[PDB]
Amino acid sequence: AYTNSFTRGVYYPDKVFRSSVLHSTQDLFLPFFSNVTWFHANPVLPFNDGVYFASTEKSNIIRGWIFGTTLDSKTQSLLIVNNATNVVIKVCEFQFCNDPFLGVMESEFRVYSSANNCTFEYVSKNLREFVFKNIDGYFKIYSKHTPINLVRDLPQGFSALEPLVDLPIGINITRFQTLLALHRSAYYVGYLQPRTFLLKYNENGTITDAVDCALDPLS
Amino acid sequence: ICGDSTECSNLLLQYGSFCTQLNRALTGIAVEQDKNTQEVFAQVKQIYKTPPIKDFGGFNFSQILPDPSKPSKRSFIEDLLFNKVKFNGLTVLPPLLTDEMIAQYTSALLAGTITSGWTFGAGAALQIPFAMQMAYRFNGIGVTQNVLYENQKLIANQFNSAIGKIQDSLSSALGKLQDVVNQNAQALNTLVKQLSSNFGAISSVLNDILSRLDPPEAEVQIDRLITGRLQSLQTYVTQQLIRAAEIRASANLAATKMSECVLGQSKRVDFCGKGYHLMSFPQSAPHGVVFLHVTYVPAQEKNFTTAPAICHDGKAHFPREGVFVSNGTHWFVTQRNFYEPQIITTDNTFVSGNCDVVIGIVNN
Amino acid sequence: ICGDSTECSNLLLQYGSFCTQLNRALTGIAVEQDKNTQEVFAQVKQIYK
Amino acid sequence: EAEVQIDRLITGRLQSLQTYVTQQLIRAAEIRASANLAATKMSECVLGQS
Amino acid sequence: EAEVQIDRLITGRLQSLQTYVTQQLIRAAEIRASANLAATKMSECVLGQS
Amino acid sequence: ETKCTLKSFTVEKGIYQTSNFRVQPTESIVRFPNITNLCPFGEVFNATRFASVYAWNRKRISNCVADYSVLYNSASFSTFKCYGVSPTKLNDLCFTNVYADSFVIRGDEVRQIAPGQTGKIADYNYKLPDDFTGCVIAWNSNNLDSKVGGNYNYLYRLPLQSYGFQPTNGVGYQPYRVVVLSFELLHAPATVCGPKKSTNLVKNKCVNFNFNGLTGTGVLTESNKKFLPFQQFGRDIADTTDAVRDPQTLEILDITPCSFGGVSVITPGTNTSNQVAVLYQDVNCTEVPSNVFQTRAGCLIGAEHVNNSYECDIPIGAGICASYQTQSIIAYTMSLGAENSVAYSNNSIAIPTNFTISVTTEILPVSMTKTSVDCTMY
Ligand SMILES: *[C@@H]1O[C@H](CO)[C@@H](O[C@@H]2O[C@H](CO)[C@@H](O)[C@H](O)[C@H]2NC(C)=O)[C@H](O)[C@H]1NC(C)=O
Ligand SMILES: *[C@@H]1O[C@H](CO)[C@@H](O[C@@H]2O[C@H](CO)[C@@H](O)[C@H](O)[C@H]2NC(C)=O)[C@H](O)[C@H]1NC(C)=O
Ligand SMILES: *[C@@H]1O[C@H](CO)[C@@H](O[C@@H]2O[C@H](CO)[C@@H](O)[C@H](O)[C@H]2NC(C)=O)[C@H](O)[C@H]1NC(C)=O
Ligand SMILES: *[C@@H]1O[C@H](CO)[C@@H](O[C@@H]2O[C@H](CO)[C@@H](O)[C@H](O)[C@H]2NC(C)=O)[C@H](O)[C@H]1NC(C)=O
Ligand SMILES: *[C@@H]1O[C@H](CO)[C@@H](O[C@@H]2O[C@H](CO)[C@@H](O)[C@H](O)[C@H]2NC(C)=O)[C@H](O)[C@H]1NC(C)=O
Ligand SMILES: *[C@@H]1O[C@H](CO)[C@@H](O[C@@H]2O[C@H](CO)[C@@H](O)[C@H](O)[C@H]2NC(C)=O)[C@H](O)[C@H]1NC(C)=O
Ligand SMILES: *[C@@H]1O[C@H](CO)[C@@H](O)[C@H](O)[C@H]1NC(C)=O
Ligand SMILES: *[C@@H]1O[C@H](CO)[C@@H](O)[C@H](O)[C@H]1NC(C)=O
Ligand SMILES: *[C@@H]1O[C@H](CO)[C@@H](O)[C@H](O)[C@H]1NC(C)=O
Ligand SMILES: *[C@@H]1O[C@H](CO)[C@@H](O)[C@H](O)[C@H]1NC(C)=O
Ligand SMILES: *[C@@H]1O[C@H](CO)[C@@H](O)[C@H](O)[C@H]1NC(C)=O
Ligand SMILES: *[C@@H]1O[C@H](CO)[C@@H](O)[C@H](O)[C@H]1NC(C)=O
Ligand SMILES: *[C@@H]1O[C@H](CO)[C@@H](O)[C@H](O)[C@H]1NC(C)=O
Ligand SMILES: *[C@@H]1O[C@H](CO)[C@@H](O)[C@H](O)[C@H]1NC(C)=O
Ligand SMILES: *[C@@H]1O[C@H](CO)[C@@H](O)[C@H](O)[C@H]1NC(C)=O
Repeated sequence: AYTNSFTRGVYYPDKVFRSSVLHSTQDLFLPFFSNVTWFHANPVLPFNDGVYFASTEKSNIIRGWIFGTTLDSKTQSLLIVNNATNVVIKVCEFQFCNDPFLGVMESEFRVYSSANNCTFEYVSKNLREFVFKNIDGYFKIYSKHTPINLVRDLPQGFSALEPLVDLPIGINITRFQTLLALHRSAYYVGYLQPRTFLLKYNENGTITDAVDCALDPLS
Repeated sequence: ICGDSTECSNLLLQYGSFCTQLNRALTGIAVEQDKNTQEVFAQVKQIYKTPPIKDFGGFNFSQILPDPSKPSKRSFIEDLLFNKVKFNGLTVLPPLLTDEMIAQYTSALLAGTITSGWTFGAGAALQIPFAMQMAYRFNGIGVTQNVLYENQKLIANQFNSAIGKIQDSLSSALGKLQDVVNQNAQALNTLVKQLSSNFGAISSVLNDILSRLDPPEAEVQIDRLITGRLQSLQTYVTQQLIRAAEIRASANLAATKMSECVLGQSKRVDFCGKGYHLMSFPQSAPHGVVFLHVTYVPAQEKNFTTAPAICHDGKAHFPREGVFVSNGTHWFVTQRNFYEPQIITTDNTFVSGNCDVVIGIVNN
Repeated sequence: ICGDSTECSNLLLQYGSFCTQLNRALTGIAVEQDKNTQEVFAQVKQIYK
Repeated sequence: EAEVQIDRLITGRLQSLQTYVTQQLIRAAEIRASANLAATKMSECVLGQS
Repeated sequence: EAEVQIDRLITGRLQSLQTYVTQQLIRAAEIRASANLAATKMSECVLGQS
Repeated sequence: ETKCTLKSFTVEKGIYQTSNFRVQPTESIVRFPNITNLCPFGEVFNATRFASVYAWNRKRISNCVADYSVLYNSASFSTFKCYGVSPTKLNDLCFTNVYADSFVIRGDEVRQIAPGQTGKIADYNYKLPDDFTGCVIAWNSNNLDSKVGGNYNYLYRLPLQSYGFQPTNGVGYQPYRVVVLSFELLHAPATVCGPKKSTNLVKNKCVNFNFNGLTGTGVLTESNKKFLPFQQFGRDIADTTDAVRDPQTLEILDITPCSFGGVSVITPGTNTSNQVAVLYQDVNCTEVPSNVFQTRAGCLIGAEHVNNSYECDIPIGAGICASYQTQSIIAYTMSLGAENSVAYSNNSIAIPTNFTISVTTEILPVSMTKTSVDCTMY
């Protein structure tokens, strides 16, 4: 299936406070009214320039992503996981199952079978959006958690995404996947292009509205 | 250009006297803005006041006369007009005349004209009753005085009802005043938004070329900024000269209209309204002036048949100040702008010649 | 200025709003030329014959 | 090496365009004062007797 | 190396001259309005009664 | 100062813009993150085995206390060039991330490690961008890397050739070790930087401040902005820094612009008197450094305020004028004219019984001086 975003995937281009100021930016955005894939419950996707990624549930079936160029050994990759404990970022050379996942006893993690040469570690319904990008050896992640009053369909509205993480890795990326918690006892993928937007800033400094300046003559 | 930094300020000395010229230009255009207002509004010697008991023959000037319970003692219509329309090295100087002073000037002009006609613009003000002044103005457009005195209440009702519509149409149009405000703000913003361009340098901040850069090389990156900022300031100063030369001509026209439509009755066509000029009233606005033009417009025409002259006793008669007309069977004289027929006599005609050289003579 | 080339456009982008001002200046002139003609000639309500 | 020369070309070509636009602004204000005189003549010499 | 120093003098003096000429053009247009007004006063105040 | 501005010894009555008042800033605080770990360069500048030239290394120095002085003055370096920033000001700046690249080349190939060069090294082994920011350091290492019989373990891409280094090689063929420091500034909140000393913090005084890199001047004041965990400071339209966040306590502070305006001198003319009054334009009259008088146009010093009203003489502004009358100087709200009620009634008329003949003058410029300039001879 395919679906239509309406006004989705707007993130704060950077720090620096700001108030009521229709500020104009050039960056990598998800164009308004786009053609976003639909997935149910998954396969190896491309990256090619950033990614929008939403998801909907009350349980937690979406348990992180895996990135990289080959998703195996012989080249390095990232791995972002969340068991019922908390997030586990990790950067080694792995050996990934071609269909990697984790179970739910509640024993799991048939994800990889190798953790060699680790160069970075870290340990510690609902709509959960994420924007992933990778520039100059930094892997930036923006995110937002809005509550839907549906269960698993893409809604309409405006909600800007706030920066979360910054990782000075150096890693090359060309592909990525997803991770799901099986049954033993809905998600979308947009892509980002270089656009020019007009963001409206509130008096507290939040982005409340935007204009995509390449949609139509009025814009 | 420099923003309080001695490194940039010493390099700037090498450019001579460009920045004394720019200030001279801006001072020369800030003095003429007060000269512009002085010549439109200070067209009186005395400050005239209107009488407490106001009986002007049925005419009602209450929406244009000053109101004490209002802000700055403005008139009711001067309020609708005033309701409709911190940086680096940039300041705004206040005008010499406040808004209170200019509203005082317009109320003195307006009390002079309601009360003395056009006499105060030629000498001492001499009072005259308002309907007799209205009759003089009707004479000035070629209507007789009995036409005013026999239609006084109707003419006064039409005037009151037409002043009542200005108030609606405005309360519910000042684009020429809004545009000069907008242009000046759009230029001042473009001037400040240029303080954040590189013009081909490593940054836009002098504390970033000065911090991360020796004192012998920075001289190449600071000059890049100096040249750009000088260019931008001088462009700002040229476009202000060109915009002030246009505001000056508008104020020169306003000063002529105040003389010729407010302190007089004009005969020039379409200079003080559309119609036949009777009188004009000034009102102050934020950076300008509104004229309310009162004119006479003829209405409800009929056709008759005409002749140039009348033949009688072998002589040709011409009207002294009218036209010969015929209602189908009889011949009268009217005045040319208002139908009021009279019997043709030897008191309203004159004779010259015999009646075989004019073409179109009729017998009567 | 540039004219086709692309090495020129990125360098000229460094000068700010110099080109936006010039286009505004020329557009105002062109809008004034029609008002000149409207003020001289369209001085009549009806088209008389 | 080329950016240095292209900046000189840009500077000259921008100066030429500013000269052009400033003179068009000064020349249009002269045409406006003439059209204003024409409007007054059309009002006062064609629509009336002066 | 004479050339690199001569070019800065050329650049500065050209800009000086251009500023002078633009401000003369703006001032001549103000003198022309005055002379047109004086011509109109000569016709209407000396050769007639206004 | 007025006589100097006009270039004359006699000034006539008027009002003249003479300069630009300006408050001075006291102190010069310096906020900086805590002090811990001065960075152990003695691993990249003190390695036992460097890295090839075709696969250089890449260490990402991070949050630390970097002391580029121990580098700059070590006198053991044969080449220390800094490009984005002269060397002595390194221990006074802060960036987001420093990268250090390491490798080994010949002796006369150190001139291709620079922005905008060509040659077998800069073409395809290691290329430096054209707006480089860091510094390049290089020192001879003949005794460590060159071994009798030829050290064939140091290759380069030309597909790969090997320097055969030998201890009896003329200079310019002996191995040099190179380290390229590249300071980058993404868009984070802060990072490593020279460890000055830092100091306390004041509030409500023109001051000269440095907030981990942000250098400025002004009055600092407690804020009430609703900054975000990612929003440290908030600039202002037209792009000027207006707010900061204090690194140590993490509170938002506004940055106002020290009181500054213009200064005008009011004189009756040197042919009348040498007294003078002074207008500080739109400055509150309590922060200027007798007669101090507050106007809608600024603070006036040296004129007394009277209650009379005269015709305007020297225009101050907002309805206020000055004159040399009341012997001294004074201010007042100019008068528009004498008042006059007209004896209006509905059957009264005034008719003149005499006349005067008046003659008045009117002066008009017709022409100006015709001048030409030869553009070439000028
Ligand atoms: C002149 O016209 C005004 C109307 O603008 C008259 O004043 C108002 O008249 C209405 C009707 O009686 C009252 O409700 C208002 O209170 C009046 N005052 C206002 C609106 O300020 C005024 O009476 C007229 N003058 C004469 C002499 O009739
Ligand atoms: C003056 O008389 C003329 C002559 O009839 C009137 O003009 C004609 O009016 C009729 C009806 O409106 C039209 O159909 C004709 O085309 C008009 N023109 C002619 C006949 O040439 C006119 O209405 C009269 N004017 C007044 C004020 O009564
Ligand atoms: C033209 O006007 C005259 C008015 O003088 C009309 O003639 C008079 O009309 C009244 C009323 O009809 C009569 O009492 C008079 O006897 C008439 N004659 C005179 C000498 O007054 C005449 O009817 C009008 N003609 C038209 C076509 O309207
Ligand atoms: C106007 O009146 C004169 C004099 O009453 C008329 O002149 C006469 O016209 C008739 C007919 O053409 C002649 O027979 C007479 O000899 C004329 N007498 C004189 C003294 O000229 C004249 O015709 C009248 N005009 C009209 C149009 O009827
Ligand atoms: C840097 O040092 C300062 C003190 O010099 C530390 O400030 C302390 O912060 C704790 C909060 O956990 C307070 O309970 C202490 O009272 C503070 N001390 C003083 C003297 O104010 C600061 O925490 C240090 N930096 C870091 C990152 O820990
Ligand atoms: C690498 O380590 C050596 C040894 O610790 C440092 O060499 C010292 O340099 C200083 C200043 O030149 C001398 O006073 C010492 O005598 C040297 N050490 C010894 C053991 O003699 C060297 O400075 C380090 N390199 C860097 C870049 O820090
Ligand atoms: C998205 O693209 C596919 C490509 O074939 C197309 O079939 C589909 O209709 C598109 N969806 C929308 C909403 O345009
Ligand atoms: C969650 O997964 C991480 C991945 O290595 C692991 O380190 C951690 O121990 C797991 N949680 C528990 C409770 O074992
Ligand atoms: C990465 O792992 C492989 C196999 O474990 C090993 O041969 C290689 O040396 C490792 N990389 C580094 C830089 O040591
Ligand atoms: C990423 O892959 C490209 C393939 O074209 C390669 O040239 C590049 O060096 C890789 N990135 C890094 C940091 O090596
Ligand atoms: C945030 O914005 C709202 C509306 O714009 C305002 O009422 C509020 O005071 C602001 N600050 C908060 C909620 O802290
Ligand atoms: C007017 O024209 C008519 C034609 O219908 C003619 O008979 C008559 O003589 C003319 N009269 C005048 C005064 O021109
Ligand atoms: C200027 O000085 C001369 C001689 O000292 C004097 O005649 C003249 O009145 C003075 N002017 C004024 C305005 O005081
Ligand atoms: C100057 O500051 C004082 C102290 O706050 C204040 O009372 C006064 O009103 C200020 N000046 C003006 C013109 O408001
Ligand atoms: C001016 O008059 C006011 C009247 O309110 C009075 O309060 C004030 O003291 C007077 N000023 C002087 C200097 O006498």
